[PDB]
Amino acid sequence: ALTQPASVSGSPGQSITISCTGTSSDVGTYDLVSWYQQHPGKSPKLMIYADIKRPSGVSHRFSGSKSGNTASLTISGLQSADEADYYCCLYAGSSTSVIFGGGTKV
Amino acid sequence: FSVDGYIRRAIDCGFNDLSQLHCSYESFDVESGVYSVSSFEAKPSGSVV
Amino acid sequence: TVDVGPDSVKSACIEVDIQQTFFDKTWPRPIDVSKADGIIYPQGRTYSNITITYQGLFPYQGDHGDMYVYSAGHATGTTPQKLFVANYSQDVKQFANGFVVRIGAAANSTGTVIISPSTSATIRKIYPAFMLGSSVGNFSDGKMGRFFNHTLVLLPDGCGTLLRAFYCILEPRSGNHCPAGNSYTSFATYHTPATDCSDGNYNRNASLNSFKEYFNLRNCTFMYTYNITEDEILEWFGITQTAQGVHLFSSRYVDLYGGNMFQFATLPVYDTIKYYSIIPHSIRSIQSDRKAWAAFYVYKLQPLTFLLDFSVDGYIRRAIDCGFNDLSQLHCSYESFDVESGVYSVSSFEAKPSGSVV
Amino acid sequence: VQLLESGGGLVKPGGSLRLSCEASGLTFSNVWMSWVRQAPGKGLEWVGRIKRKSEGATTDYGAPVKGRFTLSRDDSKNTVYLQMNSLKIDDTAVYYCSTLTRGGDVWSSSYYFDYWGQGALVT
Amino acid sequence: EQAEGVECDFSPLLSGTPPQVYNFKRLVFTNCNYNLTKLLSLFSVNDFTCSQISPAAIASNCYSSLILDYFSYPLSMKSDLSVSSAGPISQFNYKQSFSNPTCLILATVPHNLTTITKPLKYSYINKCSRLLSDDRTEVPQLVNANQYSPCVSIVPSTVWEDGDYYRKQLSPLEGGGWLVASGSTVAMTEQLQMGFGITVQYGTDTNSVCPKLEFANDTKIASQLGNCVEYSLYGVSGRGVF
Amino acid sequence: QNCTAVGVRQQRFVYDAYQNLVGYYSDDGNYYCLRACVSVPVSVIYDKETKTHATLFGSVACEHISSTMSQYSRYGPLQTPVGCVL
Ligand SMILES: *[C@@H]1O[C@H](CO)[C@@H](O[C@@H]2O[C@H](CO)[C@@H](O[C@@H]3O[C@H](CO[C@H]4O[C@H](CO)[C@@H](O)[C@H](O)[C@@H]4O)[C@@H](O)[C@H](O[C@H]4O[C@H](CO)[C@@H](O)[C@H](O)[C@@H]4O[C@H]4O[C@H](CO)[C@@H](O)[C@H](O)[C@@H]4O)[C@@H]3O)[C@H](O)[C@H]2NC(C)=O)[C@H](O)[C@H]1NC(C)=O
Ligand SMILES: *[C@@H]1O[C@H](CO)[C@@H](O[C@@H]2O[C@H](CO)[C@@H](O[C@@H]3O[C@H](CO[C@H]4O[C@H](CO)[C@@H](O)[C@H](O)[C@@H]4O)[C@@H](O)[C@H](O[C@H]4O[C@H](CO)[C@@H](O)[C@H](O)[C@@H]4O)[C@@H]3O)[C@H](O)[C@H]2NC(C)=O)[C@H](O)[C@H]1NC(C)=O
Ligand SMILES: *[C@@H]1O[C@H](CO)[C@@H](O[C@@H]2O[C@H](CO)[C@@H](O[C@@H]3O[C@H](CO)[C@@H](O)[C@H](O[C@H]4O[C@H](CO)[C@@H](O)[C@H](O)[C@@H]4O)[C@@H]3O)[C@H](O)[C@H]2NC(C)=O)[C@H](O)[C@H]1NC(C)=O
Ligand SMILES: *[C@@H]1O[C@H](CO)[C@@H](O[C@@H]2O[C@H](CO)[C@@H](O[C@@H]3O[C@H](CO)[C@@H](O)[C@H](O)[C@@H]3O)[C@H](O)[C@H]2NC(C)=O)[C@H](O)[C@H]1NC(C)=O
Ligand SMILES: *[C@@H]1O[C@H](CO)[C@@H](O[C@@H]2O[C@H](CO)[C@@H](O)[C@H](O)[C@H]2NC(C)=O)[C@H](O)[C@H]1NC(C)=O
Ligand SMILES: *[C@@H]1O[C@H](CO)[C@@H](O[C@@H]2O[C@H](CO)[C@@H](O)[C@H](O)[C@H]2NC(C)=O)[C@H](O)[C@H]1NC(C)=O
Ligand SMILES: *[C@@H]1O[C@H](CO)[C@@H](O[C@@H]2O[C@H](CO)[C@@H](O)[C@H](O)[C@H]2NC(C)=O)[C@H](O)[C@H]1NC(C)=O
Ligand SMILES: *[C@@H]1O[C@H](CO)[C@@H](O[C@@H]2O[C@H](CO)[C@@H](O)[C@H](O)[C@H]2NC(C)=O)[C@H](O)[C@H]1NC(C)=O
Ligand SMILES: *[C@@H]1O[C@H](CO)[C@@H](O[C@@H]2O[C@H](CO)[C@@H](O)[C@H](O)[C@H]2NC(C)=O)[C@H](O)[C@H]1NC(C)=O
Ligand SMILES: *[C@@H]1O[C@H](CO)[C@@H](O[C@@H]2O[C@H](CO)[C@@H](O)[C@H](O)[C@H]2NC(C)=O)[C@H](O)[C@H]1NC(C)=O
Ligand SMILES: *[C@@H]1O[C@H](CO)[C@@H](O[C@@H]2O[C@H](CO)[C@@H](O)[C@H](O)[C@H]2NC(C)=O)[C@H](O)[C@H]1NC(C)=O
Ligand SMILES: *[C@@H]1O[C@H](CO)[C@@H](O)[C@H](O)[C@H]1NC(C)=O
Ligand SMILES: *[C@@H]1O[C@H](CO)[C@@H](O)[C@H](O)[C@H]1NC(C)=O
Repeated sequence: ALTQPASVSGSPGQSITISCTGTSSDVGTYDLVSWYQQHPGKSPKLMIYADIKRPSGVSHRFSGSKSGNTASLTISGLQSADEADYYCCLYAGSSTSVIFGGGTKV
Repeated sequence: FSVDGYIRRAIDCGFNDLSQLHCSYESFDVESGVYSVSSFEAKPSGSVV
Repeated sequence: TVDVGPDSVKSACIEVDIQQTFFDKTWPRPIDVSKADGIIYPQGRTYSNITITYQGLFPYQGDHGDMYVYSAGHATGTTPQKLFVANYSQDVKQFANGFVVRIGAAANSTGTVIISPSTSATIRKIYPAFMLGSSVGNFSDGKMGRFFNHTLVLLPDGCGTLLRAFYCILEPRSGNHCPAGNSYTSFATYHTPATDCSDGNYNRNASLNSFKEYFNLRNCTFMYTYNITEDEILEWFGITQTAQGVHLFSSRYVDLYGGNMFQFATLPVYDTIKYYSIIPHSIRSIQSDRKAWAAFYVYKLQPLTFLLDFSVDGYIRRAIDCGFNDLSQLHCSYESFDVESGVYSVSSFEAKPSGSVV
Repeated sequence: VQLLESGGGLVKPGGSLRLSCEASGLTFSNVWMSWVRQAPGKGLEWVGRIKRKSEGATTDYGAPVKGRFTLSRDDSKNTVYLQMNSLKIDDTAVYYCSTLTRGGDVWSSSYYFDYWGQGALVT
Repeated sequence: EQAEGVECDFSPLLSGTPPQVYNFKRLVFTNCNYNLTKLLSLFSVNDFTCSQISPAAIASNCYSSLILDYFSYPLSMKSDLSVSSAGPISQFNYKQSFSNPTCLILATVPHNLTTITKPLKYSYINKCSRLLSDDRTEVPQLVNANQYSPCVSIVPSTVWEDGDYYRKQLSPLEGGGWLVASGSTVAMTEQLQMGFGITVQYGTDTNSVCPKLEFANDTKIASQLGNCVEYSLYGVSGRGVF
Repeated sequence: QNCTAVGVRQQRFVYDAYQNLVGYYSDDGNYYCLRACVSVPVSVIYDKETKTHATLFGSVACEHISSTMSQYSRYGPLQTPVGCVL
């Protein structure tokens, strides 16, 4: 299971982060957590994967960070256009299910 | 077993006493004399319970 | 993870030459079983004043063994020059059942300096260094002798005052003349006796530091040190491996003047050793002052049966290799060093199978 | 890449519904396919995934639909199917056709979902 | 007569993430006071069997050396831990001696044992073999009683997906060719499940691996001289006169 | 060894009375005789007082006895009325 803040907010131009916590098997040992962004009425899109890097369709405002068993999504110089529901997603290989957090209102 | 691998003679080792004697010595040629052979077994009748 | 100190900070390795023709010499010193030469004492039980048979890991009688030597490096007066070693770095051999090595074989004898065709010197004892592991391949330039993952490394240090052993991953340095750099030849350890062998302050890290100049150590599991009494007494050292890890044997701590080898340490290495090599070593001495060093001889061990003579002091002085020859077997058959005259039967000679047919 | 999804609608609990989607812009036979759902007021929930034909096209399902939903695919059409053998009222959600990929290598792998379709409503 | 020392420290076992079957950890105890019950008390044991030694002796006698091999293990796969196993796990991942006295313990971990962490999933290797220099001929590569998988250096700390195939070429030292492997996963249960192998060695050294016992002053050699007594000296028992 | 066929041809293998294999019909149609590899019996002539010995190689023709036979190997030899002695 992944635990996220109910909501994260700030003014345009400010830096905010969205946490995503778990245990050693979720975050600590492997760099396998991804982040998604969903606009109302739309499908989610991939912002960051493997706790490290983003798709070329994603702006530099979005970067990953990890410490201990906590993963997070950093939005540097947030814009009003970044308002969305963000999700933390954990998934390994076989013999396991895909785990999503409850989502964060950003 | 002949030199050509074919079986030409055989002894049925359970037929009679003399037959067993030859089998006992694994040979078709044994020496004269008086030899012991397998005894005759007794056979049971209806059981008692 | 064990902290084994900082990495070397040099931008380049010390060049080491290989002129093999200077090392192509031999002074045969085969195992003489009649003197209990290379016999490892039974670990579980002692005895006294008896003759019995025993099965264990022993060298073959008559085995010449593999001789290895170390030499002085080049020098011009008081300024040392590049190193000088034999082609040992590529000499990767199977560990098998383990081995024993004779140390100080020619101590006190008169010999010569390897790098000087007509320079005489007194022969002194020097300790061998080893590298052992489970998998070996090439360096980036295709040269042989690169060990992979964790390796067991045995380095006598402090000019023969301590033995250090450790189990770490070897990470080759990329500088000039280094294992993963340009103009690579080989790697070697060394010391500079001018300052490293100071009587009032031995450089107990001289060899370790030299090693680091070629390879960095990572993910170390352990590091141990043992002290060595400094003398010129001939001694034996041995290494084997079981489910209990790696066993180190030495005659020094129990039977210094007798030669019987006893276990003195065990290392937590549960990774099967398949290959090993002899680590090169050069001494960066002054051109006007060089020494000769005793050769050391490496012998293989096998699961053999020996007849052992236990003296009244509990030490083994004589032994018979029961599979060496026919007469030898006869003494073993009677479990005695005294057999009456006559004509006795022995094991036959047999021919081993040639290429199979299918 | 476009994932075209349809087959939604309203089916009373106890009934059944099948979704399907078509992939274009990718090599169908060389990608993994999957499905997720999202009910109003809820976050994202995994439904299941299907492997490539060369891998036996095996499947894995989320616990919420274990033993109820089945995935299949057909490379002759480049389409994916999700059949809901027995619907519950709780299955009211928007479903999304998606793809699945891995990064890194065999030694150290990382899995993530790159593409998502328009989605369809099941109610 | 026994020497005093310290109690056997099983904290390492209990203070980290369980190893994989093909990459287990080995704790060797020598010159030590052990307590098997103390350790097993921490686990909800599922099974406990031994061979060439009783379940009693394994917890009460003295040994020259005691070896504990521990790793994560799906409970349901116990059928392949038999000496006469089918092979899918036994012949590649982990085998035990049949010549030394041994025991096998299968247990689960209770919620209170929070010092030992839970793995993502179970992994094991099902295939492991060598290819010859002709790149056509293959020969199986099996693991022995006290060895690690012959291709342990090839397979990663975990099998990400079933069928993951691994390959490396071999150097001339081993005869060249290629060494290859393939594994699979098993879903993790609600609670951690774990297995422990135990090997007992006798007679190779002083049997100073013992339980912890107290003593009286009437169990010394001194003042018993000339009398017939029973004895136990560093694990060496018998009867006689000193 | 190359030799004359005996027994019945269909069966590839010819066995002795002891049930040991003594002959075989090869894929090439030829028949070969087969015997166990023979060993060389040895005895040791040992004289205690002079601490010496000699090796007597059973009943070998002394053709197969090379020098350097003083070891199992894991003056030369001469043939006598007994066997070959080194
Ligand atoms: C290079 O050269 C060095 C010397 O320069 C040489 O080392 C020396 O080796 C000799 C042996 O060849 C050592 O001398 C003695 O060796 C015996 C070993 O046992 C043998 O001799 C006894 C004698 O009865 C036999 O019974 C036995 O079976 C063996 O044959 C040692 O036991 C001797 O120890 C003495 O000194 C100890 C010091 O604490 C005493 O504790 C011990 O009781 C002995 O003392 C007795 O002898 C003394 C002799 O002077 C005497 O003074 C005492 O009062 C007392 O009687 C002794 O070691 C010689 O010591 C070695 N040198 C050193 C510094 O140890 C190297 O071997 C040689 N290297 C090569 C490769 O050739
Ligand atoms: C015992 O020791 C051996 C070595 O002696 C270890 O195995 C070696 O592990 C190293 C890595 O730790 C291997 O080196 C290289 O690893 C790369 C892994 O992928 C990362 O880097 C790439 C780079 O672009 C990224 O894209 C990727 O996402 C990862 O970040 C490989 O990609 C390298 O492959 C290179 O060579 C092959 C050869 O054909 C080419 O095809 C590739 O394109 C590339 O050039 C490379 O593998 C090293 O090769 C391993 N060696 C062996 C023999 O396996 C063992 O793991 C160690 N034992 C244990 C248990 O750890
Ligand atoms: C010659 O080489 C030896 C190699 O062993 C080297 O000694 C080592 O130095 C390193 C540091 O470079 C030591 O590693 C650590 O150093 C810090 C320094 O403050 C210590 O605090 C560390 O202590 C740990 O281990 C202790 C063990 O009981 C713990 O109690 C403590 O809490 C820490 O965990 C640690 O020492 C390394 O330990 C030493 N090695 C030894 C055996 O001491 C030596 O200095 C080199 N000599 C020269 C002249 O360079
Ligand atoms: C062998 O030793 C090396 C070197 O110590 C180990 O690599 C190191 O592993 C640690 C993880 O414990 C890495 O930690 C780093 O922490 C910072 C802190 O914020 C983080 O930002 C980094 O991303 C990373 O997590 C460390 O970087 C890493 N060092 C290198 C050079 O990669 C290695 O793991 C050891 N191997 C074993 C088996 O112990
Ligand atoms: C070591 O054993 C030998 C015998 O193998 C002992 O020598 C014998 O001692 C007895 C004592 O009466 C004599 O009768 C024998 O004749 C001796 N044999 C020989 C060959 O001399 C020897 O004394 C023992 N040594 C010790 C220290 O016990
Ligand atoms: C180091 O060089 C020596 C000398 O060329 C090599 O040893 C020779 O190996 C050949 C191989 O058949 C033997 O026939 C020679 O008799 C050997 N000579 C000596 C003096 O041993 C040695 O193998 C080389 N080592 C390495 C690692 O290349
Ligand atoms: C690793 O080094 C070995 C030699 O130490 C290479 O094997 C030799 O390759 C040359 C190429 O012409 C052959 O002539 C030799 O006979 C080979 N030696 C042996 C023992 O086979 C090996 O190919 C090197 N491996 C790599 C990957 O470079
Ligand atoms: C080897 O002997 C040296 C003797 O100098 C030991 O080092 C000394 O250890 C004592 C403590 O017992 C310290 O007070 C000294 O200062 C140490 N000497 C130096 C130069 O530091 C060394 O520990 C011994 N090593 C082993 C493995 O026994
Ligand atoms: C070996 O471990 C067992 C279990 O921890 C010990 O038995 C316990 O000893 C304490 C001592 O106060 C008692 O209070 C417990 O009731 C005992 N438990 C059981 C189940 O009997 C045992 O004493 C340990 N052995 C030694 C020598 O200390
Ligand atoms: C193997 O044995 C057979 C049987 O003796 C040999 O075949 C005979 O060869 C001679 C040579 O002149 C012919 O005259 C015979 O007629 C052959 N016999 C048959 C049945 O054909 C055969 O040549 C032997 N093979 C070898 C290699 O010696
Ligand atoms: C030992 O030497 C004697 C020397 O006479 C050999 O006897 C001679 O052997 C030759 C062999 O043809 C005969 O022709 C002589 O007539 C023999 N001489 C006598 C006097 O008998 C004898 O054979 C040699 N022994 C061996 C085993 O070779
Ligand atoms: C459970 O763990 C706690 C430590 O957090 C410990 O104090 C407690 O005694 C443990 N309970 C049992 C039954 O072991
Ligand atoms: C053994 O004797 C010593 C002598 O002081 C005493 O202190 C100790 O308690 C005695 N032990 C027992 C078990 O009586």
